[PDB]
Amino acid sequence: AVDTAEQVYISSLALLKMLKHGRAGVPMEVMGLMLGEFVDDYTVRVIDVFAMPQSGTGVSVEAVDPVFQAKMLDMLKQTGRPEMVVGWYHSHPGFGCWLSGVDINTQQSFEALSERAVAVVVDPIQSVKGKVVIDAFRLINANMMVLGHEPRQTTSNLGHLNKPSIQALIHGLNRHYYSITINYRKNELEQKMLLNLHKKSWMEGLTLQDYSEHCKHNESVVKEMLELAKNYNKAVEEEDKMTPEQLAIKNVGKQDPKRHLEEHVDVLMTSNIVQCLAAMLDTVVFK
Amino acid sequence: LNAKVRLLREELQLLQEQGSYVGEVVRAMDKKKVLVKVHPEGKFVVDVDKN
Amino acid sequence: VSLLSESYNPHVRYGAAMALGICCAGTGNKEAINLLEPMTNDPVNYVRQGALIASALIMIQQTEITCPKVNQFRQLYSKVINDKHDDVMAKFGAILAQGILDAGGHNVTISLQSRTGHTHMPSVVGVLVFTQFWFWFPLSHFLSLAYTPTCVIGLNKDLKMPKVQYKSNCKPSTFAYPAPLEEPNFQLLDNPARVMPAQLKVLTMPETCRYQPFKPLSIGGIIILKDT
Repeated sequence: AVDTAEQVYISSLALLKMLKHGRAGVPMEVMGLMLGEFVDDYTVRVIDVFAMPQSGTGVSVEAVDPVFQAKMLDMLKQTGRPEMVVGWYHSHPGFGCWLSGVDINTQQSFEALSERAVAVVVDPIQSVKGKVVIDAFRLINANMMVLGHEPRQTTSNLGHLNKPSIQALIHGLNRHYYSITINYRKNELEQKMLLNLHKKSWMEGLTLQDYSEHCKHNESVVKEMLELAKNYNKAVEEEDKMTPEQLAIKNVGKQDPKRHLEEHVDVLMTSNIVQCLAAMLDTVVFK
Repeated sequence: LNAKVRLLREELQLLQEQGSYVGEVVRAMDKKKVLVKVHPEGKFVVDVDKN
Repeated sequence: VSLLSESYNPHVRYGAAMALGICCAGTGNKEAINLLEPMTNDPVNYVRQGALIASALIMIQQTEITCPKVNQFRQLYSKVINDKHDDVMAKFGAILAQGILDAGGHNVTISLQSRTGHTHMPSVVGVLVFTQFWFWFPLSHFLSLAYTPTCVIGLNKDLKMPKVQYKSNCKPSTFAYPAPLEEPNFQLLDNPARVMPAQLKVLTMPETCRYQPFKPLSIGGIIILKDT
């Protein structure tokens, strides 16, 4: 009879499949059912996710014949892990990452089966390379406002570690439901696998590109560096006596010396010393 | 460097706020009122700020 | 730690504030409090709570003499706790600050040290488990093991209760009580009386009674009296 300091675990494959299926149906809302378990009364783990055939309108997306869902959850018992359907997710492209009027409609139906039912909202438009926008919502009773929804016996899910947004606070947020804090659990088998999918084998490490293209590239960079330094001379020698507070206001046009020099220093040095070092490695390793 | 990265995070926060309509002043009036005109629409008798 | 309190991430700012609050705790310090003045002015709420807690942990039992910022911060606690529009996680620090400030009727000061610089163990364990109220409320309820009563007492024939009254000739405001809202040179401090380690070194044994304290009194503890 208490909603404690809850937490949701999501696996790596679940998030990757989540974002791929959200992007694959970019202009409308795609659907999905989550696979997981209730590890304890405190936290809920999602270990897998899967998608179904749908039928989408301009503003709505419905399911199809659910013999797919029953037979799929029957067949997934046979290979490996026989979990349950702990929640459902959809997508909200370009929207406020919030539960809408009809989104909250089926949340009652999903909550009527099991109490610990979690909705997940992902968005592939506002998500960028370094951070995917994600949220998990739990429907609260709209009949009980006078009491407390979660006692907050500690300070985990609060202004701690996350802040409520503005657009979520418009369409609902702490009204009619609430949010829960997501953390990612990583097992060692996938932990020491995920950090190595960018490298190459030894032919990439020991390979001189070519010397003709390297000479022509250095010739081109030095050739443009000539005119760039010639512009830099006039840029330094003018330096009109009037405080950069406006010299940064006459710089906002097409003017470019003092700024492209050190970039050319970097691309010259980090492409020459690497090639010379690799040439030495190739000429005395093999012998 | 720490001021720069904190300014970048607060800039990501503050960039969600609204803009500001430019205009030209026709003439000042009494009791700290000016007559401005926006570009597509007509004129407005607006007030001034303390600063 | 001063620049570390200005990091991009507010968890490190909370940690820097709490490190200031548990390191120079029990000794009112000018510069540590000076670093905590702008700490309670920032959009992040839990670092405001930690700043209030760490500031209340370092102004214990010091009444407006060694550090003159006590009254302003004591008004600040009531200002935050009486405000109708603030973060509830922030006012956690405001309600707990009044508890840790006037702890035990202004009779117990938390101190990780002891009589001679030997490390005192229940205080250190209590502060380390006090750092876990971010994860459980009763787990960091442990603070009574971090509280030691700072008094000088001692009884002659095991339980023979004596009468020693003298206090040094310093003005009666450094050692004064907070005198809640609800010029003699010397003062009187009866046989149970509090003494804090800010002017612990100034007091003298009375020269009117025949009993003498044996041990050269510079300690908050237990004495014997030889009634000559």
